[PDB]
Amino acid sequence: DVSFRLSGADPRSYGMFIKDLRNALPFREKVYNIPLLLPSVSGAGRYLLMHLFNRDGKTITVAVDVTNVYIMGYLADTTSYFFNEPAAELASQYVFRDARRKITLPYSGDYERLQIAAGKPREKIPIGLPALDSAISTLLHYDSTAAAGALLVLIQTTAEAARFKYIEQQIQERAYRDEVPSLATISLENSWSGLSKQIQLAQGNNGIFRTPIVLVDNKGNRVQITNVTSKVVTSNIQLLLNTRNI
Ligand SMILES: Nc1ncnc2c([C@@H]3O[C@H](CO)[C@@H](O)[C@H]3O)n[nH]c12
Repeated sequence: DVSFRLSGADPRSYGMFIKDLRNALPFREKVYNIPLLLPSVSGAGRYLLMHLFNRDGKTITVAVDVTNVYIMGYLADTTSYFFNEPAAELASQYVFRDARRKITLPYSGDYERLQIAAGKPREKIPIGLPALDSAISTLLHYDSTAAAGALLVLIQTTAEAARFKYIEQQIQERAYRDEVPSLATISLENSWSGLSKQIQLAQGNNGIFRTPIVLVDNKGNRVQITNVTSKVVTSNIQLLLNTRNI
């Protein structure tokens, strides 16, 4: 299990938690030196448990599917909450079996539903380590609108920071003050699947992408990734999604 404690978290310890998280996921191969996430796992072993403590030391356990880094739901002392989606219902079979109550959130765990539910698009929700602490605290007592907002912060500061070193760096910049995510990071978040596929499709095409992944990222708008020498490949993306899951 990976843990993090916001109390006395500087940028180093976050980075260290994020390295752990990355490290708890299994992969067999590395494609172009990036870990290729297994195409599937079976059992409770498909699920990684994150223990997250806020500043007062209250904790939620979050459950992450290790095949795609997808947050399934979590446990707040005796209650578990899962998303309203099939994978999340399957997960419920293997995790938090000892909770005294199981609530299904009114929404699935994808961004479009979570933003709708929360009233703000991702671009207008501050993220940082102070936000995450807030987010943890919200989650500790049920409010389905407040949770949509915290879950949006929660996904971005754990799962998306695992996937991309850039985003893990943004959050380090925000260890003591929150700030809305950059276009660059909304773009990276959305393109993980596209990127993942093309990096794999480039083995046996000479590191060349069959289709070029255009990021807004940091060319202000409209960058285009076309082969694997690009920095988003060489230095940014940290975890690959298996093409069996795309
Ligand atoms: N509940 C969740 N937990 C982790 N990641 C996601 C995502 C991510 O949004 C992007 C797909 O368009 C991709 O990174 C998918 O992994 N949406 N919801 C998520």
